[PDB]
Amino acid sequence: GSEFMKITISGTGYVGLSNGVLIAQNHEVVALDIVQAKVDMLNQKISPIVDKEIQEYLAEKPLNFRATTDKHDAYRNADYVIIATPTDYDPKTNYFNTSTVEAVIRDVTEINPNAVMIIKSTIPVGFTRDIKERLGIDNVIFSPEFLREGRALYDNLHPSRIVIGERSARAERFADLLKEGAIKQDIPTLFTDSTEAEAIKLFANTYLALRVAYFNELDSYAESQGLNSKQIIEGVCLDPRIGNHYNNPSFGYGGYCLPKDTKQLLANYESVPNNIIAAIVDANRTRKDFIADSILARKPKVVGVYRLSSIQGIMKRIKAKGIPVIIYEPVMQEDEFFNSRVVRDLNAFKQEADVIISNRMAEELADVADKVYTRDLFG
Amino acid sequence: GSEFMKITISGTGYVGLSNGVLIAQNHEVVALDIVQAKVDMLNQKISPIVDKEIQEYLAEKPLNFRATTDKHDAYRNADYVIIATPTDYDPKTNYFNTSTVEAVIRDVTEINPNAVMIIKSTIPVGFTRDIKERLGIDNVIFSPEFLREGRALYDNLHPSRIVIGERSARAERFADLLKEGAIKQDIPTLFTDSTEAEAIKLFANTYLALRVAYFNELDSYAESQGLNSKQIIEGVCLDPRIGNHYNNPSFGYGGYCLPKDTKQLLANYESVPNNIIAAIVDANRTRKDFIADSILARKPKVVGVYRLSSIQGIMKRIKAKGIPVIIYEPVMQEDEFFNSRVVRDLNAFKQEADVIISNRMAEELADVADKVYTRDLFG
Repeated sequence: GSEFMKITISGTGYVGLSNGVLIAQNHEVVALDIVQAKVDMLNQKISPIVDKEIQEYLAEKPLNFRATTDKHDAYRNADYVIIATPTDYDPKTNYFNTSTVEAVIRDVTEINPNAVMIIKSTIPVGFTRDIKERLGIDNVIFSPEFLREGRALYDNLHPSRIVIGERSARAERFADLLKEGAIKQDIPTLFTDSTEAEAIKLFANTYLALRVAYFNELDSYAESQGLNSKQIIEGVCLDPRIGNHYNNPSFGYGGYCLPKDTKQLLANYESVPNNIIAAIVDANRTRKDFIADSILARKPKVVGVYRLSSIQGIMKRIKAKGIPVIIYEPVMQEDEFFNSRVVRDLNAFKQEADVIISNRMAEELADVADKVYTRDLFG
Repeated sequence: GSEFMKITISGTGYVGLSNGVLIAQNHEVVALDIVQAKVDMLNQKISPIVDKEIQEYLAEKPLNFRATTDKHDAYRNADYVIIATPTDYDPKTNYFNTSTVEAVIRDVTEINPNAVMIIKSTIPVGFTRDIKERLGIDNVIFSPEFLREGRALYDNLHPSRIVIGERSARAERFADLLKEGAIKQDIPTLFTDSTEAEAIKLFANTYLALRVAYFNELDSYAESQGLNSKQIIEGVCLDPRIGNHYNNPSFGYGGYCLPKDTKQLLANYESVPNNIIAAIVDANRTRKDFIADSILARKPKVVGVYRLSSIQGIMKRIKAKGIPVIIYEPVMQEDEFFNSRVVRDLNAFKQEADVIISNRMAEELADVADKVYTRDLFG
């Protein structure tokens, strides 16, 4: 009887907490965290992370939810344990650090070997099949998370889809828990085998990077041929097989996931003949070179950056010519960024900057649009 | 008064005829063709091409439509002349043959210099701006056609969008004629400058080839890693920013347009730094090598092809090893195809073929599925 289940969350970042609040609406949830201070705020119904819906739900809804720093208390009697501890992939060494996930698997296997673990942390392709065989256990299943930090609970209440990397009754029972707490009805739900589930996000994220890189190359062509990029892009994207989003020219795809995931996938293609996977990584370098070359042809003595991640690679190329960069970014409280000077006064910024670069056009820049370079079209 | 206009169509293939029938529903249309026999069937309301809606409209609706082999009769007093004569791009020489279009432009400029010409034939990027300057004329505008042969009138009655490569009142007046005859309401309509309009289809078609090549590389990876490709693809495509069509693995993108358009665009990128555009062309060669290598590892003495265009590149690679290929394709009335033997008997085909390859799985192949190799998932 799923109605009487206990679900434990191990890791209280946005993924763990989102899943915990979602499920606690209808079931008993216990969140384990190593930091006593976070357990205290949670038990006082205060969210330790910035997320509107999570704070609203914890303070205003009757959730059968509590936290603890105690492992035995957290895991015992758990039907499912959702693992959402920190992990990190480093492209330079091709090293994926999964130590927090393996430590949790260790603890649960010792404390409650009957619990079914659902890993939501990001792990390498093949991780789950491998750890099951290494430890001689079977109670571990991977399920990707498609949440955006800052709208994590919102995304679990309105998910694109639910994917559980096991084809069985207990996987179907866990998918039911996720849909029961959701606001969206009829959520597409897919059951796959293990390694296939772990590859979905890399292929999905790499496709998005590909799309951005493609529209960026279309933009490189338009600039070099003196054409209106927006006219071409809008005409192309009115084809419904292509669609009209994720098509805004930029200085390169960036953010915390695409650069790393594209490289992670390329590393997984080590012995698979391919041209597109490798080109998606190379394309971003080529685009930043093009953007930097276009700015440098203007012969600036100083380049100003209006607001602050691909623009960092543009800064790097400019500073390699001995050209200083000044930055205007109020959100930044630092004195410098990658050694370059943050300027608080906006009117001095416009005066000194021979070329102002930005991933978005802006109202205040109108007066100096003649020296503003942005390829943004739809921001 | 658009209500009293005359529109002439020069070229009666599916694009010319589709536009002519569409417009003749509300206006006077005259179709010029050089072949007297086609003018006769048209005047007898018989369609010279295979297209259900065109034949239905010509035989059953009261269209103010007639044909003629006479140029003076066709062009005089025309407000617009739609040019839809044959053109062809050859990737090997990078030669785009636009002679039929230039001959029409010549004739109209002589016979009725006030007519506004709308080119619907496919032409090279920059063609219209160039011909206007070369001839010292201004009455030529390009508008892409997004029609599928066989559903050409259907596609003009339900278009994805309308793009006219001129931003002016007379371009808006011509777009109105296309929407007036359409069944679909609210058709997205975009007015661009000339060269931008001519680039839309190359970029759109190349994006589709890119998408097919990407899912094909995902499939290469799945096969080589022993994974279920459908599980990964369905999980990826449930992301609404990616969507779920144009994602069926194959032996390579093919057809009459993608192979040529990808190469045509790559040629246009001669002096523009890029990695994706070039990789889209290379990716197809790499995919066919992978597919052929997978078939050859099975050590077939004879490879059978079940139904018949990327599979042609697979045939080529197989025959290069001295391995004969036999083909089962009823639609083909030829004795051979690229020198290989067409077999009419289906049961002999299954007996001789050590490996049966096909871009689609089939009912009759169930009994020999153990030796059938197709990467199709959604056909």
